[PDB]
Amino acid sequence: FRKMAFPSGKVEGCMVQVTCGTTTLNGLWLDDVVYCPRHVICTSEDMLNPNYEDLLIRKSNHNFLVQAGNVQLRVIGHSMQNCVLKLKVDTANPKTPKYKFVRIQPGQTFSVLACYNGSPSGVYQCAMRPNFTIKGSFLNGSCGSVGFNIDYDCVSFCYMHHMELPTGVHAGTDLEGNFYGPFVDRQTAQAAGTDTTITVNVLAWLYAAVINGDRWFLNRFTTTLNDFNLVAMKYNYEPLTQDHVDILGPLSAQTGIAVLDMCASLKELLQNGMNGRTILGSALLEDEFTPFDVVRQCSG
Amino acid sequence: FRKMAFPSGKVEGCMVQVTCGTTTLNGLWLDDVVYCPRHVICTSEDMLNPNYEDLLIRKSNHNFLVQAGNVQLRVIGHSMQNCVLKLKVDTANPKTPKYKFVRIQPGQTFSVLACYNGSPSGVYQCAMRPNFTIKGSFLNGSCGSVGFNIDYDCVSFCYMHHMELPTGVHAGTDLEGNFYGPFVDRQTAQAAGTDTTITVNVLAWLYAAVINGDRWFLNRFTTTLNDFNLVAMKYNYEPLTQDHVDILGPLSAQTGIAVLDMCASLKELLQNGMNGRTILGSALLEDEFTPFDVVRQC
Ligand SMILES: *[C@@H](O)[C@H](C[C@@H]1CCNC1=O)NC(=O)[C@H](CC(C)C)NC(=O)OCC(C)(C)Oc1ccc(F)cc1
Repeated sequence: FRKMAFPSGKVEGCMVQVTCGTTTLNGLWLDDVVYCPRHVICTSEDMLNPNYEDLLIRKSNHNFLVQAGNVQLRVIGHSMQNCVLKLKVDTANPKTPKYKFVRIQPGQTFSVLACYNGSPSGVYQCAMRPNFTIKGSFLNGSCGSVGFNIDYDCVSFCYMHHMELPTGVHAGTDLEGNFYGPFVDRQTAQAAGTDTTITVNVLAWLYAAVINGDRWFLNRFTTTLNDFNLVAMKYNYEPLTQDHVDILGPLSAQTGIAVLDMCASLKELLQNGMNGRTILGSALLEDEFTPFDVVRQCSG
Repeated sequence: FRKMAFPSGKVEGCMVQVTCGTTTLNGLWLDDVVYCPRHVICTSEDMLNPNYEDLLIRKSNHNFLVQAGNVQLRVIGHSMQNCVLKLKVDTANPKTPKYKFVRIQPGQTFSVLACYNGSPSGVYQCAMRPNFTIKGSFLNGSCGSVGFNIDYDCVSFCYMHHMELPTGVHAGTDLEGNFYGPFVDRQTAQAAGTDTTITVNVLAWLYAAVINGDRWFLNRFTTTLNDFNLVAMKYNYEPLTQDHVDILGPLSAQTGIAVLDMCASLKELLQNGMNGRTILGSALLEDEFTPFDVVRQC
């Protein structure tokens, strides 16, 4: 198994650059609106505790330089929605895909199109950690790069990049501008919650192992969801939700292994360790493949 | 540190579907030519010992169905170049990027756009193994998916997918239709030569781990180039050349760790192991990042 990103072309066709003064970051051009992080209006002096509302009142449409490549897009309105700026432009993007804005849950994966100056540089798969950070590869100038999933013709945008935390992990918002996690767009001291292991994804991984014939860890027992959750927390695993149980449905049906029976197998692995054994050729349990990722690869 | 693929849009706009009889795979549509694996012209009974020139002379332009989305492209000509079929169509692709065809060297990396029925499905980074296989993720119908690198505006196509081996690794050709490795496009179980580990890439990745503040594997020892290479060969690592040392200069400068010092750290890891420890998340030494890959992402 490997991290596989979605093809990025439908998102590449939406990337632009947005500049205020000397600050350039990326924006997302859909129909006649460009979405970008509101901290584009900050000077270095405003970043420690910006008054975004006061900073925005000082701005006019003609202060925003929006470019697709070297071609300027004229701004005809502006507004702030939580931590994102929305710039109305006079041209509808002809490459606008079918799209929606979604707010994902921890554990869910998405593709990131890393961009600098409106130009895409790379694409890679990210997992939203339970502490609402991602382990991106984001340099200066990457803000406004987005994360997405593609289903049929439809791009679901779920992430827009805003900042790096002291530990090197990354934080951002959904496309309505609401941060994931307890972070704020100020250049202040912020730390992530201690991270935990994404249980639903480990279970997906165990299902993948079973599909591929590697099933030594299956046992004759079961558990309740509550009993499993109380044990899992003692090993720094996330508790399962009802939604987690539901999204394991398809893999449970494909293997005939009830979700709670797999939980009992995982509980035994946590309590007894691997005893020098491997699963899918690894003594480490993987937690960045979702149930959908596993189906995406195993079955095509 | 993240494996990062090139943005795939310039290649997505070239993918089409090619069908012959009951066989469907992907093709690459550049200007007015579609490139695809020639085994699309095979049936079940053909796959075992296909005399491709014989099978092809018995085909007409009209036996080839090419679809770009919902639109059928009329084939007005065909030819074979090694293991690739070239179908001339009456329409030019306006989305054809600036491109070239290159043959890559073992140890080099590229992005794969995996496709099914002419539709892009996923993108990921691969390395050409020293034994000329690739560790891909390819399923039924993935043939004709391509691998590529992008430099500025220019797409360098280096790989077209043809087959899976019994071990689960993959084999294919350059865009001139010559296989990488000793493989043949017949429906037989084929083994590769013994694989080895790409040493210059492991060193690049260790330098990456250091840059990201991870240096538990470092040491004060050093080694000569020849003595390192003796140990490498013993562990089925590829030789490290002076060109490789030179190529690693920038990473050496940035971290202030001489290449041969990092060679001494790798030698220790080979002889002793990781003793449970991990490097950049991995229990294993990673060898599919090139020096250029590490830099580009730093
Ligand atoms: C694309 O047409 C397809 C891609 C394969 C399918 C699954 N994963 C892939 O990468 N190519 C082939 O199926 C290829 C066609 C030949 C004409 C070159 N053959 C192939 O990949 O065979 C797979 C294999 C596992 C080797 O199956 C076996 C065939 C014969 C045997 F004796 C034993 C196994």
